[PDB]
Amino acid sequence: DEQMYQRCCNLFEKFFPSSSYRRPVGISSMVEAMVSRARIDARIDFESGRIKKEEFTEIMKICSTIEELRRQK
Amino acid sequence: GSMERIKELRNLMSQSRTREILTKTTVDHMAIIKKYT
Repeated sequence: DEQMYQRCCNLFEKFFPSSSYRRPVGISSMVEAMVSRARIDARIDFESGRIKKEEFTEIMKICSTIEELRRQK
Repeated sequence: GSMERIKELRNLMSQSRTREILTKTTVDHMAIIKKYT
């Protein structure tokens, strides 16, 4: 059950795969680094037309929800 | 794809053990942990 941590690692890679060159800021927590990449990616994908408005909106709202859960307790 | 990943983050952030990790482990620390797996 060092799997609490293997699961976060696994998820983290989905934001920063070994073969990205946009590397996360070192002094950042895993959570803010991921959200922050999720935002920059939602903007890019929405420009390129990879995702639509509804899809863009939801991702953005999940991100503000995540930020609240960091900025408390 | 983008949707699956942010929904799993929201989930992991929903449970106190994984929340704590994801908040208090910095990117720099992941490398310190990896070296002692």
